[PDB]
Amino acid sequence: GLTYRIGNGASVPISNTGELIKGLRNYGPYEVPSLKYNQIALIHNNQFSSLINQLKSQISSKIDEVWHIHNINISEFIYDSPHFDSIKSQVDNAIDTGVDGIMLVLPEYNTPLYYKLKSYLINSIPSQFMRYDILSNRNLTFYVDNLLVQFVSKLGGKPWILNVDPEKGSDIIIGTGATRIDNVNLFCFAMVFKKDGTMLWNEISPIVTSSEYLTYLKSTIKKVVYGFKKSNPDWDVEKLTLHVSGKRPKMKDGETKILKETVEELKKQEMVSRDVKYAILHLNETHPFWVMGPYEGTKVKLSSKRYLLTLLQPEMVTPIKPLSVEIVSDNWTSEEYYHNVHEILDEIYYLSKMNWRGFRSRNLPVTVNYPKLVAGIIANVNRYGGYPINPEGNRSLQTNPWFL
Amino acid sequence: GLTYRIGNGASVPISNTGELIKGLRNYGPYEVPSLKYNQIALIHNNQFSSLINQLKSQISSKIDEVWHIHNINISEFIYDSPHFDSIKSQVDNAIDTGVDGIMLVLPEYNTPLYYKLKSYLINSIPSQFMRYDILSNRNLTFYVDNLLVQFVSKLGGKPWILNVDPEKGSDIIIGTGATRIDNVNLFCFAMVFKKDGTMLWNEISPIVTSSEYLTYLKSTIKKVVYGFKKSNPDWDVEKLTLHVSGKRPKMKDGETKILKETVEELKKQEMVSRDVKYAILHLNETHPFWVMGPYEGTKVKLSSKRYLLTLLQPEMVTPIKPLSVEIVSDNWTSEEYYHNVHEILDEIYYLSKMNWRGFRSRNLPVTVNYPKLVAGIIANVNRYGGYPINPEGNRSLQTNPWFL
DNA sequence: ATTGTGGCCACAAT
DNA sequence: ATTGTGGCCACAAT
DNA sequence: ATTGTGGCCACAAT
DNA sequence: ATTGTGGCCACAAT
Ligand SMILES: [Cl-]
Ligand SMILES: [Cl-]
Ligand SMILES: [K+]
Ligand SMILES: [K+]
Ligand SMILES: [K+]
Ligand SMILES: [K+]
Ligand SMILES: [K+]
Ligand SMILES: [K+]
Ligand SMILES: [Mg+2]
Ligand SMILES: [Mg+2]
Ligand SMILES: [Mg+2]
Ligand SMILES: [Mg+2]
Ligand SMILES: [Mg+2]
Ligand SMILES: [Mg+2]
Repeated sequence: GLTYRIGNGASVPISNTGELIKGLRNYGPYEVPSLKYNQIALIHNNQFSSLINQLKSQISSKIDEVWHIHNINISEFIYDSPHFDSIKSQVDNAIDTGVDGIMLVLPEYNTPLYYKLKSYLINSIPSQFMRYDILSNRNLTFYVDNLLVQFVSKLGGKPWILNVDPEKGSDIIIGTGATRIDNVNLFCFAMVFKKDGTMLWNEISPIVTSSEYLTYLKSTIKKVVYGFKKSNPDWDVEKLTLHVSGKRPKMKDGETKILKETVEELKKQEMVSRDVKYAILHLNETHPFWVMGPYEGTKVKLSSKRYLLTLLQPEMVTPIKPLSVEIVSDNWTSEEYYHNVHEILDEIYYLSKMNWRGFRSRNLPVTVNYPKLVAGIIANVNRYGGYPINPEGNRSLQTNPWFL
Repeated sequence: GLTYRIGNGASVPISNTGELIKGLRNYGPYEVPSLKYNQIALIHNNQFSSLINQLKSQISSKIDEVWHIHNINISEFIYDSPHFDSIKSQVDNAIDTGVDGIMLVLPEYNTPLYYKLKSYLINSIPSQFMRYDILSNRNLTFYVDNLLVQFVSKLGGKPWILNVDPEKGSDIIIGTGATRIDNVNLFCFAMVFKKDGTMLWNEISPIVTSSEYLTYLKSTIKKVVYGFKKSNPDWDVEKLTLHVSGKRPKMKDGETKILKETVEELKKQEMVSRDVKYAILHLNETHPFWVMGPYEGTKVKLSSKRYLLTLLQPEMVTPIKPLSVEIVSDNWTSEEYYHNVHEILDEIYYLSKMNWRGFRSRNLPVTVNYPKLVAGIIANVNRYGGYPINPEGNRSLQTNPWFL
């Protein structure tokens, strides 16, 4: 069935990390990132460490041979103390020398230091953190293998995409919703994807109170569609799907009404086709269950509007991590309705196979999973007082997966 | 997998009515009923009717050739008016001539007449009603075929039993619970089954108010176990299962406590083994759902105590009629627990294939289905003021399936 | 912060 | 007394 | 009351 | 305007 497309027109089966890695070695990734400096900084507090040298050697050989990113050099910067100012001084030194990305090794668990540095780096340059105490207790081959999937993605590469039928499913899918920081505060998100799983544009609102949810939900979605349309001016959106998720205020009927108005306003503004066909879906992870005795791709109808996708967890007991899918609004005709239901459910299943955090599928649609990654950063940068992250006006933050 | 055992040691596959009927013709039913008079009365208001003659001819040939009940004669009794007294006069005339059962043809839908006559007959002799206006608009072959399954069962025959492994599952299963007549009144039931699906003994309480539920639940169960033990004095019950069902008062923790006490008291009275292993299960029909794309026998674990059986309903859309199964109490050890879970769930699935109302399986466990049939009669005999039905003291009502 | 899952066991909840 | 949760830790993944 | 399921369509609910 | 329910009726089952 489903396969991943990598470089040189090649495709590999899903659910098979060994063949995916061998495929990258033979054919390269779907897109090799183009870089300005062809230079990466490795920033650490372990000068002359054997492990650092082994780590550097695996990184340099896999970037060249697996990712096909040629002529890269790694420069080292040593910080003298595990504190914000000392590390930041080396980050700034690396940026001053001219680098495309920073790999930053921290000595231990340190939530405030990590989120202060991470928010600074996300606002500056693609970056990848590492924990020396963890790295020193891992199979280094598996560690670096998965590390590079997400670092190459942060550099703007595309490791692999979904091989999907171009005539089925949505022109774009917008993952949208809000995530709660606490009982009162939240932020809205809206992330535009192609049906092949690649993210085109992402927007998040400022942190606001629950009372401001519906205003900022509409404005955040409008902003992401504007950004998508400016960066993809020749994209005609004739089939549009919203995936709504996140722990957010319980205003279901009011929320659906606002989301419908938003699509209608975007139609009037000619940001999507005047004849766009669209559906607004709620995607909810529900309680896991176990088949005690082929649910890969299975679709369950609970009512005309309510469905369940039996996603496998990533005693002949088969673990299922089901996904609730509710159609809360659509402009489909009765004659096309069930055809479209099948297509949107298949689409959600294909999107569940897209994950650039590592080689192994998360078995969770990227339209739900990537906002969760974003929420983890925004919440903790707020909690530990780092540098605010707002992608507006910042093309790198609007188009690259800095949340991986 | 599962098969039905019929006469002469033969067995036929489940889910295949054509082979079940051919099997009865070749080998007979599992048990042919022994009768006193070898005489059935056909009571109707259509003397010299061609249809009545066709009906009589099919009945007489199928009783002999399909059911292997030999030397039966059918006598006719004509009532002159479709009213209780006129029909009852012919019922009494038939009983006076000496008959094993009565087949009674009514002209049309008539709920008060039907339940007054039915309650009289259930208190007198095995009986089978028919509607002339329906019979005159049916394939007579299919009509009589299924008619005789339940009439032979009412005469004490055993059409077929489940072929189950004698070393797996319960020694007896007690279907118990209560059914509401209305918001205030209810009656309790308790029905003892073998694991092959055959009913050994059944008891129902008088109609009482909800305030008296737990008292009569305990007494009704005790009464059915006493009756079972007197009629099966050599039965050792070392493995016991309760299937609790019915719309009844929401007293879940109080009900479970009473059911546990009841088993313990029966242990102390040596009505079951002192070392009996038992479980008390709640069986609930839940909302149907449809697989849009092998659930025959599939078991789903929701928690250590909560399960779902995906029973098939009796667009490649597969209809499921799931059955919730909750273990509310058991004395199993941790080492035997999941082995026993599998056995009780398989058992419930096998019991879902037992139905003597007709040839086609109801796909609902007989421990739930037969109490529902009983509830329909008791409620309506109360509502339309027929003759109360209380099986206590009446061996025919305690041991035969008069509710089919 | 490469990421995960799963066993253990103290403890909370009832 | 029984059931469920959470926090460390071991270790798997190709 | 052999029993079922499924289509239709009026109507209730919102 | 849309969604779901219920009551007749056609008809299937081997
Ligand atoms: Cl349906
Ligand atoms: Cl489990
Ligand atoms: K370049
Ligand atoms: K440089
Ligand atoms: K759902
Ligand atoms: K006899
Ligand atoms: K006689
Ligand atoms: K259950
Ligand atoms: Mg608002
Ligand atoms: Mg369709
Ligand atoms: Mg990451
Ligand atoms: Mg009581
Ligand atoms: Mg076991
Ligand atoms: Mg009947």
